[PDB]
Amino acid sequence: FYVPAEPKLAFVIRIRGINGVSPKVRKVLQLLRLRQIFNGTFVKLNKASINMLRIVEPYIAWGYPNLKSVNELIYKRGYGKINKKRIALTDNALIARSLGKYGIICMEDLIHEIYTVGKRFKEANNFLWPFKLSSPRGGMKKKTTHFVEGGDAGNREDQINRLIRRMN
Amino acid sequence: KASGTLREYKVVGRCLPTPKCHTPPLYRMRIFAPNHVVAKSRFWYFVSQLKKMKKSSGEIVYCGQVFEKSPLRVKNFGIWLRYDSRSGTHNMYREYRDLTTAGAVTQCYRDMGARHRARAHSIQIMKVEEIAASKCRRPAVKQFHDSKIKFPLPHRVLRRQHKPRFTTKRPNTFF
Amino acid sequence: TNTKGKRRGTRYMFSRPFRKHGVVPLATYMRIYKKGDIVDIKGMGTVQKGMPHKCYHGKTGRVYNVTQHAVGIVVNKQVKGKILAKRINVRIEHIKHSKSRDSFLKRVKENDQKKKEAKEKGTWVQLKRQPAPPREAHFVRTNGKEPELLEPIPYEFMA
RNA sequence: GCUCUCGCAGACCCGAGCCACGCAGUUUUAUCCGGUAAAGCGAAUGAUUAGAGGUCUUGGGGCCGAAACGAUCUCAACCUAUUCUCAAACUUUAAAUGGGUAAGAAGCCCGGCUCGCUGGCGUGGAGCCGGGCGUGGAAUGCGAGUGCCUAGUGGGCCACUUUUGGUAAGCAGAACUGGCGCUGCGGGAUGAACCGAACGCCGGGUUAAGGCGCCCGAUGCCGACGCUCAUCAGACCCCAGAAAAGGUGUUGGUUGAUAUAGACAGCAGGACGGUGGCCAUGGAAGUCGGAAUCCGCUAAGGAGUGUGUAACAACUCACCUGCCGAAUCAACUAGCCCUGAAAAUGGAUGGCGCUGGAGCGUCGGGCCCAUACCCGGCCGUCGCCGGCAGUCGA
RNA sequence: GAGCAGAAGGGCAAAAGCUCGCUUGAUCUUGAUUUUCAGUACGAAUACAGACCGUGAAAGCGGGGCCUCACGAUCCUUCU
RNA sequence: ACGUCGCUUUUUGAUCCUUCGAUGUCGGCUCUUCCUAUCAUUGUGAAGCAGAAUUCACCAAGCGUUGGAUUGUUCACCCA
RNA sequence: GUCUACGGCCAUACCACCCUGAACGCGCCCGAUCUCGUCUGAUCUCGGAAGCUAAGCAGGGUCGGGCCUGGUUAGUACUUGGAUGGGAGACCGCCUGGGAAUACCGGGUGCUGUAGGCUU
Ligand SMILES: [Mg+2]
Ligand SMILES: [Mg+2]
Ligand SMILES: [Mg+2]
Ligand SMILES: [Mg+2]
Ligand SMILES: [Mg+2]
Ligand SMILES: [Mg+2]
Ligand SMILES: [Mg+2]
Ligand SMILES: [Mg+2]
Ligand SMILES: [Mg+2]
Ligand SMILES: [Mg+2]
Ligand SMILES: [Mg+2]
Ligand SMILES: [Mg+2]
Ligand SMILES: [Mg+2]
Ligand SMILES: [Mg+2]
Ligand SMILES: [Mg+2]
Ligand SMILES: [Mg+2]
Ligand SMILES: [Mg+2]
Ligand SMILES: [Mg+2]
Ligand SMILES: [Mg+2]
Ligand SMILES: [Mg+2]
Ligand SMILES: [Mg+2]
Ligand SMILES: [Mg+2]
Ligand SMILES: [Mg+2]
Repeated sequence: FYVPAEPKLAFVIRIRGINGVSPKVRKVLQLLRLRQIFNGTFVKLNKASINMLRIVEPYIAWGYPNLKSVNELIYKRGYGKINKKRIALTDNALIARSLGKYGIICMEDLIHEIYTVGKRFKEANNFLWPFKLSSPRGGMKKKTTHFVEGGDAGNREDQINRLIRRMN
Repeated sequence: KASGTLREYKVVGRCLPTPKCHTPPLYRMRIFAPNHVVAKSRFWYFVSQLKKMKKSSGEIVYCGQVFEKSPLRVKNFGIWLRYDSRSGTHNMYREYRDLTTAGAVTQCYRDMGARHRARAHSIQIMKVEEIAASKCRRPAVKQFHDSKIKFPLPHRVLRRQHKPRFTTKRPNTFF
Repeated sequence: TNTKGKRRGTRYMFSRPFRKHGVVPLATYMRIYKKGDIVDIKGMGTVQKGMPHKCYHGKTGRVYNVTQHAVGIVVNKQVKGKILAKRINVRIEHIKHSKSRDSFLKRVKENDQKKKEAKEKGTWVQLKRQPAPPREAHFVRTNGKEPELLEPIPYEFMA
């Protein structure tokens, strides 16, 4: 048997709203930069981040994005945090001004640094403003239960791509 | 666990290698699940009960859908299961006729829900075997072991009741 | 309602462990406490003089004063919506050196030596700790042995 | 308000190992803390059941021993090894969740100087003065620090879970988080708190929770599989009514038993002898009872299953046999349905109604719409302590 | 499984219990700190420092009671 | 019997949610309606139902359920 | 290989019974003049050196008790967080993570610091 490497990158979408959230879940969601429903972000997966995802499991749907998902998220909904502002990535100069010192000078560099986690994932990812996805077209199964029991919360391994196709 | 149409998954897992036993045994299970995510979850559920394994202390080295070997051959399936009722736990043997093992297990889940109000989290499939007609025991299955089987379709119900919704002619049932 | 007694609720907190009563071992009196080191306030109950209050049992602080038999400890206490640093005099029977600071000092010394050695040897080495990464890709041999089939057992009423 | 931090950038255009003072209702990695849950009582402290084995005893005593209970039989206590059952104010062991601390430049490593403290000692400790080390020594996110003046409030209530008193309470009292109060909106017919989601004025798209016979937007799908008939059916969190116990209604399941050496059920024959067995008695004969429970002939028969007599008699069973020709019997179990199930104005799955479902359980595909999400317009607030004195057609 | 004055809990064995011997640290002072806490007071307590002492061969130990309770502002009075 | 499961709100408690810028607080009399957990009457089933009488149960609230002494009485008790 | 003096951890070191102990040592042992204490030279204090390893002590033993450490019990009990899960309730199942304790069955039975001896 060939056991593939455990995935190093996750895409996390907040699926529940902001009403009646316990303080620890609230803090972890703020640390994940998911302060709104249907906000998505990339998370570099390790022990520290996974144990944070377990806390907010009822509130998020997350998984392992593929190359097409990363491409479409960056290209259609990619915005940069430039001078504390949400600026659309309409020119490579916007990426090169902020992340050029890390070798990232184009959308291709950004996509590479996200898909392969690389050395400057923290900088590139925090440069990315959190994605503001739409409501899922076609609906959700049940947002109040886990994915493995017929719902939407928690870790769906590679079905997060099916979710992404409908959410953007 | 919810449903859909179930598929069979061969899931092989093991404990993580430790400086006590470098090569731990590999365990294989047949899991009937809507998708491989649910299949992995149910595999961990079962091996935690059987062995002293966990998702954190172990890894899944394989998870692949098992295609039916003879999806064009009618056969009889016997299913041994255990389920939680409202007042106890029982073992059941049930029999179904199908072309696919996963289809028969889906039949079993629908039937347990219909007759015993048992949900999929209560049901726990533990054996599925293709049995012979001479080895079948349930009369509902056994009545189809007839080489010259023959029956009409007596009372055909009109199903296009709204195409047309209004009409002069009253429908016919005998065909 | 509740009394304000200084030892209310310490029935097990200040009691001795099982079969660990009697004379206090003398290495506890032989430990050396300097200013600036980190100590955990245990609070053993064999010695009643210099005993810490129950809110400091299980808390860790920094030594700022040394006397003949006690030390002064700056230990954080949370009072409603503020944390404030109390100074408490505790006899040395009720404290011990915190090993987290020992481990950190060991790691700092290791890092400094490794950096000095690495500049001389030429190549670069990693000094920061990292969280447990995702597991690598590997192969699992079967060794010509088929994996054992596992089947859930039937229910039987034990007793 | 103030004190700072990151930058601000190129006339247009065009980045040119390393990345802000610091902070955190979060995790990780180390390191401590605890005595709850659980567990335990052949471990201590308390509580408690039953047998067993013992050699001593102010145990009763125990039969023929008064005499040396010649003897050694029984019941106690006691001891030993076990055994059943427990603890908010018990405990060896002992979680989960949790609390503290650390994860560097105020650090690390070199030399030196001061001391009235300490002192075998150039000792110890502390302080001070120079010097050198940047791979900035986990993850993630965020700009921080600090002062003055200060209103209102100081009746709270509710929900998940933990939890005390009480039979309980829409009762009284705590813990934790969220909410209502202060809050509209979609859904729950209706509703302070439930579920979804929080709100500037709009257009388009899409959802949540919930639904899609008609009221009433949406299943007018040739939706899938079963279950269920109610002469009080059932019909969706909170939630707005039910239990034990029953059913030869039906549906699944478990376990056992009989049967082509003839089951089961029916109709049809036999159902004896010792013996009216013994003791009870007014009479108890197989049948009010107390023990026994055997034997022979047999295909088989109880010294009797029930009715019956004052007692007999007379029927009947279990037991065998004939006919009949192939599967059958029993005990459980749990789904729906029924019984249990009685209140006062006439009335409530919201109503109409619904039974090849508009009911129940398991599932599919479509579809409906919130002030939520996405795109766009417009208003305002906040931020960039953003740009413009270059009106510099030269 | 005793005792340590008392309620209970903790603690304690050439102890903190018992018996002796010598004693008056149950004394004179300034501050800091802990507990309740508003980080106010009182009470109680801890660690020191300066005196003067007690005891012991000494190391030391002692400024009340093994620890957790045993108590009291302004004004007035009284004494030193 | 020992036990155990319910229902009711014609008892009495428990609570304090509404009402203290007031909902007129006992009983009787008068009058209407409703409930059934049926006393009688209609139709039935069971008996330790021979008949007569009585008892238990079912469908069932259509119709009826009275005159008085004592007492403010509701209750109670007696006469008929 | 051991012991003595002083110890650190404070039973893997304790307890019961049995066996062995060479050499130093440690003891038991001999005595009360002095020192010092007693009802008692028993203990304590002092002065010794005839005898002895009988005792302490050391080492070993025991299908030994205990203690220590594993397995099992057991992914059981319990438990963080979730659901418009089930059930009249009592309670129960599942998802997401963590995860015990007996009984029962194994292994072990002091490590060591400083100073000083003995052991061909
Ligand atoms: Mg909510
Ligand atoms: Mg659509
Ligand atoms: Mg919720
Ligand atoms: Mg004292
Ligand atoms: Mg407690
Ligand atoms: Mg308990
Ligand atoms: Mg006990
Ligand atoms: Mg309350
Ligand atoms: Mg108010
Ligand atoms: Mg508010
Ligand atoms: Mg609101
Ligand atoms: Mg509404
Ligand atoms: Mg309603
Ligand atoms: Mg709209
Ligand atoms: Mg509707
Ligand atoms: Mg319509
Ligand atoms: Mg009913
Ligand atoms: Mg002094
Ligand atoms: Mg009025
Ligand atoms: Mg009125
Ligand atoms: Mg009636
Ligand atoms: Mg042993
Ligand atoms: Mg669990």
